[PDB]
Amino acid sequence: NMHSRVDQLDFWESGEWVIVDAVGTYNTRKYECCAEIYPDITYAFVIRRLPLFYT
Amino acid sequence: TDTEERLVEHLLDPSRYNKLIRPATNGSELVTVQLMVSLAQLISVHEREQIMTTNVWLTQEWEDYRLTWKPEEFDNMKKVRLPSKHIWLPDVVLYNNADGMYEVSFYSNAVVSYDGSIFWLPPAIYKSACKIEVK
Amino acid sequence: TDTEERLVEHLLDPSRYNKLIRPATNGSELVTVQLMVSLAQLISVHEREQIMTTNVWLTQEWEDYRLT
Amino acid sequence: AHAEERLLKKLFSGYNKWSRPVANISDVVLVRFGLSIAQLIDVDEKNQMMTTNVWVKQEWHDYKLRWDPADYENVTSIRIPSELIWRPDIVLYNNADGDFAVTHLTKAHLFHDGRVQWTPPAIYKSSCSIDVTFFPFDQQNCTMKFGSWTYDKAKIDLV
Ligand SMILES: *[C@@H]1O[C@H](CO)[C@@H](O)[C@H](O)[C@H]1NC(C)=O
Ligand SMILES: *[C@@H]1O[C@H](CO)[C@@H](O)[C@H](O)[C@H]1NC(C)=O
Ligand SMILES: CC(=O)OCC[N+](C)(C)C
Ligand SMILES: [Ca+2]
Repeated sequence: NMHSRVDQLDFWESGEWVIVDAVGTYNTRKYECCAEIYPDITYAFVIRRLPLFYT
Repeated sequence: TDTEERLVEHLLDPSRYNKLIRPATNGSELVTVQLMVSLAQLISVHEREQIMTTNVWLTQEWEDYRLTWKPEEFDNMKKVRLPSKHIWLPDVVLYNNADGMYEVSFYSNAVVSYDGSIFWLPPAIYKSACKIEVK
Repeated sequence: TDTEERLVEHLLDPSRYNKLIRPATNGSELVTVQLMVSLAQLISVHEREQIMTTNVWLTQEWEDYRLT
Repeated sequence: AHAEERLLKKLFSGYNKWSRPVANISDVVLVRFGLSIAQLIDVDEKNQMMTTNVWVKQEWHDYKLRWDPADYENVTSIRIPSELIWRPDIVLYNNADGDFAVTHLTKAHLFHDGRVQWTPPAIYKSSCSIDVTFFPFDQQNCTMKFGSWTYDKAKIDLV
């Protein structure tokens, strides 16, 4: 993991959603296909909707 | 002509011209790229998707000392057209594009002068994200 | 197999087989190509846009004397 | 087949596709441009675009691609990939949501006197101002602007 938090320096505010949290988690698991352990990084984007429009 | 093809082969000869190398004379020297956007048309502004589609001509000019020649040795030719895919290009792109297309849409020829000046004017249909104000 | 690889290399050897040239023989002759469309499924017929989508197998048979 | 192989070996022995095909610099490559419409796919009034399916009929003279058919078993004309020869870079100026230049690149017919005929298909989504004053009885006037993109009049001229 270069950095736990996902970089947002050049983010372009969509105007509909706001990123509450975005952290990549390093997971390792095995698949029934193959006999080796495969590592991965999963980024969980927690986005909160702005309700004014749909309200 | 024979002279023109001889010149073109001489300029783009891969043994003496590598398009992956910046045409920088000195280590601290940097290439200056002039830019100018010619708005040929404003195709549309989608407020729902917050995208503006424009048809622009992106004039780009810079100096490539490796593409110089003496006109007197080449039948007094002052400028030749070289394909833009076979010369070093400053990869200028629309950074805030809203559809994942960064480059230009045609990649036309580049008009090269005998002193190394490149003049490239490719067209492009750009889709840039916009902040639409609805108040 | 070694023999099959040798045959494939021999047939497509670019020094003797140019795919850009019609296999015309006996002079200014034409190559006869046999077509046969096998309809595998009629995926859809859109009436609004007037387009039919089909899944077909387009059989094509001709004679290339250079691949003998 | 051997005659055409020999002809192809000869023609592209020293051909340079990046150079304008004029024996003399002062000459003009005369390109005989012309369209043949296949179907008017759609006229998007809301978006002010016109989709068409046309064949672009370009014809020009190349002085390097010449031969005498007597030597090559009377081979007056051959079909060669269009990517191996110099072609005019005609583009659709008033493009909108499409491609500026032809992208299909069919095979170009080449004759024994240097002539070349290239007729590739293309779907052009040009822009055209729509007048809906008398809708649905309206009559539209949508235009396509074709021209060379980098060779000025002194170098390439459209006929
Ligand atoms: C090219 O054309 C110019 C103008 O007609 C003429 O003066 C010149 O001699 C020509 N050169 C050749 C090589 O034909
Ligand atoms: C169609 O438009 C062209 C260019 O805008 C114009 O020259 C021509 O007269 C128009 N035709 C009609 C019938 O209005
Ligand atoms: C030199 C060059 O690329 O010119 C492009 C613009 N145009 C089509 C108006 C001449
Ligand atoms: Ca319509």
